[PDB]
Amino acid sequence: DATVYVGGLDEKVSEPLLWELFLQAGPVVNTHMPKDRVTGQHQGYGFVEFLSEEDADYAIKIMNMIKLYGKPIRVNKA
Amino acid sequence: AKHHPDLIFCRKQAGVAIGRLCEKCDGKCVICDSYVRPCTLVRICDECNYGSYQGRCVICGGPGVSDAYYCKECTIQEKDRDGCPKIVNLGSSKTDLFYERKKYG
Amino acid sequence: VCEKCEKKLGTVITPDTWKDGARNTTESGGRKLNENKALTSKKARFDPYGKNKFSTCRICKSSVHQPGSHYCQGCAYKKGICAMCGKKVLDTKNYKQTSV
Amino acid sequence: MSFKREGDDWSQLNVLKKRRVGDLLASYIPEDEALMLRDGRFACAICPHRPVLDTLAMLTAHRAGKKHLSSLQLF
Amino acid sequence: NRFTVAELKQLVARPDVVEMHDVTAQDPKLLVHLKATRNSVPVPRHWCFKRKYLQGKRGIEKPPFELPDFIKRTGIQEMREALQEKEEQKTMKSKMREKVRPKMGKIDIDYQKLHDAFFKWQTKPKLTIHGDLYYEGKEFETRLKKKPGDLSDELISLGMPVPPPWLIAMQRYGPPPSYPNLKIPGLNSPIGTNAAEFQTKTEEEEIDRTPWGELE
Amino acid sequence: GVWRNTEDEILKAAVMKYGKNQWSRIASLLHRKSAKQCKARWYEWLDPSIKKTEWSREEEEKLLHLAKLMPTQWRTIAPIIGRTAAQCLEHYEFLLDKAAQ
Ligand SMILES: [Zn+2]
Ligand SMILES: [Zn+2]
Ligand SMILES: [Zn+2]
Ligand SMILES: [Zn+2]
Ligand SMILES: [Zn+2]
Ligand SMILES: [Zn+2]
Repeated sequence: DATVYVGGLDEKVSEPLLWELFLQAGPVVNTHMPKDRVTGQHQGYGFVEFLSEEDADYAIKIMNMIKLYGKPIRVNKA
Repeated sequence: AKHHPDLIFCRKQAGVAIGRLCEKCDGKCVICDSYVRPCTLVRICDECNYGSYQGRCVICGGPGVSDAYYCKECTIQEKDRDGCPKIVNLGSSKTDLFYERKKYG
Repeated sequence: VCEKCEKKLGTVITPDTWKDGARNTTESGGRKLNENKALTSKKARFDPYGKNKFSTCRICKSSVHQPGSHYCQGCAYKKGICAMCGKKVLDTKNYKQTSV
Repeated sequence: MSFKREGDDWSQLNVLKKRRVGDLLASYIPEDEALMLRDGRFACAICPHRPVLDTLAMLTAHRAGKKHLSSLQLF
Repeated sequence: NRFTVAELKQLVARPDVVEMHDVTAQDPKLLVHLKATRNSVPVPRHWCFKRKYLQGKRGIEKPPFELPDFIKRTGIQEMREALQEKEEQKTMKSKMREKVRPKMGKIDIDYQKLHDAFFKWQTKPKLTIHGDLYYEGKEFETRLKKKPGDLSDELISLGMPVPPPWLIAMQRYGPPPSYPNLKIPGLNSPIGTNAAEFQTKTEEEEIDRTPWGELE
Repeated sequence: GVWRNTEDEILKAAVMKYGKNQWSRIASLLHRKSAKQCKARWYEWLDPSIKKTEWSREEEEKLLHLAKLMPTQWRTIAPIIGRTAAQCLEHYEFLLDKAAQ
């Protein structure tokens, strides 16, 4: 579960902000939030590697708490 | 010298003889070879001023024309306490230069 | 500079290779053993608080480059004088000094 | 030395020569292919391990070599 | 003849430091004792790497050096930039001709400004405490990782009066398993009684903060 | 004296820019090469029309026939075969060694 997939985001959101968003729940050890080079903008889906299982199990619940720019965010195991 | 890794210092127990430097070596430090800030006078061991050698250059061995000093940085690091700083072997560079000129000239 | 002002000159850190009449060799005494650089720092160098503050030429008002000089190089060359005291070191009646 | 030039500064002439060799050889290298480093050295941007070469003469001589050509056709 | 890692880890007073290769040591007990002593800095990590130190593809794209701010206050960079931008336009004829007829007073900054840059505006840079060894990726991995119960100003996005919106659900769903000892108000922390914050106020009243022996 | 790798690269690019009648301009780019050496290096070895391939059967037959015809005259022979005179020469010697066995 150490990693989660996160959908439905707005490009003003940032990886550093994202790390602080999910570390509100529990620390994101490895952050991945693609920067698309071609048009220089984000599609808004994320992958998160944690310390161990602990971060992963919480992950799905952490999704409900999240609400970026008046919108929700998908979090599921991976 | 610091530029020649194969040169070798005497390092015996230094005495009351003052080491000197030839015109070519005037104003430089015997250890680290610098031109600035002279701190202490160089003393050489008894054997190194034996006889005819009394008063030759410490660093190269030519007729000495002034006194040799250690610089300030070698004093602070106490490099001035290691022994007689007379160089006891000519090394590869000096020998090669001789044979090269002699071949040509 | 003139001959009495040469004690006010600064020295180069490395010793001169022509030893005679030098001011910075060990034998001359101007290169002294166990110098503390912090104590001799303000000697013959600019010090805005100290005694040698940034001066300008008395004639042209442009800044001199030597501590304790009252005349800039060009004005001292042209009038024939010592840059520090202003005594003349050259008789320039027959010399059309050229700044070029 | 103003009216007719006297002498020549061979060190600065050698600096100029290095610039002219650089301009000449650089005009035949497309801008993606070469990356210029902070110190003036050059890396090959084709080859996946980015070898870094000291002059543009060496970069051109590298681009002739067979390792570069094999790495080129994959890209 | 030699320890495996488990026996070594139990035999240390502190088993977090032991690595795969410490058992290969000629005296492994002393090695793990020294690795767990205070204030000693570890061996640089690239001792086992096959690639040479700092010779890595990311290091190709390093940007130029930037001057400090108190030096850019002098205007040296604009002057010398303009100067060398003229000097690439000149031919060898013109350069060798102004070397016989020079041009005075060109690039001069007044001395008082240069003195003030060094004796008034100097600022100490960011320094690093002992044991903080540089390694190759260091300046990119310097983001670090901010703990729950501590929020950033920007996380403004919530726009909520000051408790957390998520908590109204953490009490519902439970305390997260990943954190065994975490404490948040309303679940197991005072918004019992709430006298914890009063302690800090009373102590903060108690302290004198006047540094001894400073300049007047 | 002898031709390095990087010198050949400079020489090819400089001929591609300045053409084949300005060897004094091309000599200024190289170190310790004169104009005549630059020209000689180009026509001997660096010119693209020089063919550095293996010899066909036809090309060898013309070589042996023309070397019988006009002996030792390799500059006259060489454009008829379309190799460099030095190339023609060493390949002739190769075949003569081969026929000795
Ligand atoms: Zn000597
Ligand atoms: Zn020294
Ligand atoms: Zn001795
Ligand atoms: Zn003036
Ligand atoms: Zn005077
Ligand atoms: Zn390449």
